[PDB]
Amino acid sequence: HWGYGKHNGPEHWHKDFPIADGERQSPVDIDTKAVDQDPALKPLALVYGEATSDRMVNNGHSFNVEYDDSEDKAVLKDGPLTGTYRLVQFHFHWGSSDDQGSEHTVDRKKYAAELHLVHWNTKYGDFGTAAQQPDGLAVVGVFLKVGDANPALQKVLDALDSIKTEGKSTDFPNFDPGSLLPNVLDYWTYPGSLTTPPLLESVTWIVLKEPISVSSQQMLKFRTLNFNAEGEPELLMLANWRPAQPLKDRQVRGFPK
Ligand SMILES: [Zn+2]
Repeated sequence: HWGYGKHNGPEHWHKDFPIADGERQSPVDIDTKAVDQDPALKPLALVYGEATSDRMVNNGHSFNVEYDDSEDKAVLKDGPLTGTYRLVQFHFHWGSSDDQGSEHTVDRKKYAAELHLVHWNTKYGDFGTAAQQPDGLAVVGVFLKVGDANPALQKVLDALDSIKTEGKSTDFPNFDPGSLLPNVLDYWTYPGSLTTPPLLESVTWIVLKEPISVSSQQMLKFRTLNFNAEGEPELLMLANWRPAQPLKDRQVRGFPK
């Protein structure tokens, strides 16, 4: 089973998921001086006022905050997109020290962590159907820059002791995903993939230019999670980031430039 260890990690995923070596894989490094403007791009609309969080779950690879996506309660529109994309869950990637852990990088700079807000196009009826299509998924990436402690983030981290091990979940109502956004929604966008197997090439990436904050102490809490289930030897979730992949024949575009 794939993971982030020496034998089963990113370098090896290509063996069981050869699309790892595909034409539109994520993440990438964003070489900012190679970014194009495009007047067709719009401001991002993150319509999250009605969001209804459900629960938090350790899936053996990260933890997800899942949302009720049965109707348009927390949706993503505009930016580079056409149509409505519903928020299904968010999750994070991090590393084993503060100097690394983001999946996307900006002129080779790694941040301590990265938030992924995963959305699917209503045209496809549900997440699994949408994940098979080039315009099916849209993921908003937000960097966590080590600095000040973040109170909104701490509400998530306060629940982590309840989901230490794979398979555990905890109820998690009333969490406003907009509370994990920077004040400015400037972004980069490119066509890419999910960053975990099966690495499907169905994602319009929207990476926000401005990070949100996290403290060094807060980063410790991520790394208390376990990849293993309860009763198995403790495999700490010290790092769960895929490194930057080659951009190949794609163009990153930026809004407002
Ligand atoms: Zn992710």
